[PDB]
Amino acid sequence: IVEGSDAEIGMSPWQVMLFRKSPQELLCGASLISDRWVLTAAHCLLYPPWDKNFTENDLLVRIGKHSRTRYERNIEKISMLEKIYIHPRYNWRENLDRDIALMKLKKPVAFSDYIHPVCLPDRETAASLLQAGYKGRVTGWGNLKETGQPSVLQVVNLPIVERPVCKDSTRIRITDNMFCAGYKPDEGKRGDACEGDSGGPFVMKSPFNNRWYQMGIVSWGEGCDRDGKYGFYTHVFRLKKWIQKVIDQ
Amino acid sequence: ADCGLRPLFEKKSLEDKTERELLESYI
Amino acid sequence: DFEEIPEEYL
Ligand SMILES: CNC(=O)CN[C@@H](C(=O)N1CC[C@H]1C(=O)NCc1ccc(C(=N)N)cc1)C1CCCCC1
Ligand SMILES: *[C@@H]1O[C@H](CO)[C@@H](O)[C@H](O)[C@H]1NC(C)=O
Ligand code: NA
Ligand code: NA
Repeated sequence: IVEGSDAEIGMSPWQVMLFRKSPQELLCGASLISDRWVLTAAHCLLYPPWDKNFTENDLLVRIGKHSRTRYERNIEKISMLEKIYIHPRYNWRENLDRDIALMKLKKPVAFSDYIHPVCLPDRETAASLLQAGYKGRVTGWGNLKETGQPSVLQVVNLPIVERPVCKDSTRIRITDNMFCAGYKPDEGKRGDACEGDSGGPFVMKSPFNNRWYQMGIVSWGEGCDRDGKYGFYTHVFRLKKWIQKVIDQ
Repeated sequence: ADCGLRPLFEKKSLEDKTERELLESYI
Repeated sequence: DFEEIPEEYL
């Protein structure tokens, strides 16, 4: 996260760290959607241009974390993966269209003050909140700058940007399965997700029922926090039918 | 269920430092 | 720079 702030304790209890066993490193962000399911970006797990193709035993999910590097004894919970499910129409060749994946945990995670699932939106939630100017919140342990690393979880609030403005900022083809967010050069305010924040959640707090909803997944960008550029997010509601199908089994 | 309600915030009726910024943007 | 995690997590 570039130009964000340290998260407060328990601020994002659905935040998950995807952790590579060997070498021991941060793989990606992710989110807790139930006691057994974790949501992430498909590119965190499968990305042939960079020879990325992780299997279940290559990683661990670390839930309830704040500090990036420390083993948070009696707070964080480390879970193993039973199975990874990548969207069958994930487009890694061109624009990361349908950049979404599910991970089933071997055992259910126990909820605590630091571990709690986020909601997934329904059609009405998405229609009411996914509006240009409406702000969401992005969290992660990724890069503080495009070109170090935070000590603790970072947070940034960013406005959803008009589809034409998103389209006009890039040469990449934008799909209906994506949305973009961030401030304009004329807005003064800054902020963006960056490398290592991938797979993390873009959340919004419904003013109707006061619950947090995951509207997006950190997907891609061209650099980090560049003027006239925006972060791109997987549109969670647009892919909910796939989510439900996988969970229903 | 209890999805999206934080034990240290919504469950205690405590607000985090920037959630008002999100609410103010929902015009 | 990651602190070692307990052996029980493989
Ligand atoms: C800094 N990295 C890049 O610019 C690579 N840029 C590529 C990219 O972002 N990719 C391929 C896999 C994924 C990735 O690296 N995600 C990490 C990331 C997350 C958020 C943001 C952001 N909101 N600024 C930037 C990067 C991007 C280049 C244009 C075509 C789509 C893929
Ligand atoms: C990824 O890894 C699996 C082995 O787990 C292999 O079957 C598969 O074809 C590899 N490549 C892609 C592009 O999925
Ligand atoms: Na364009
Ligand atoms: Na920008």
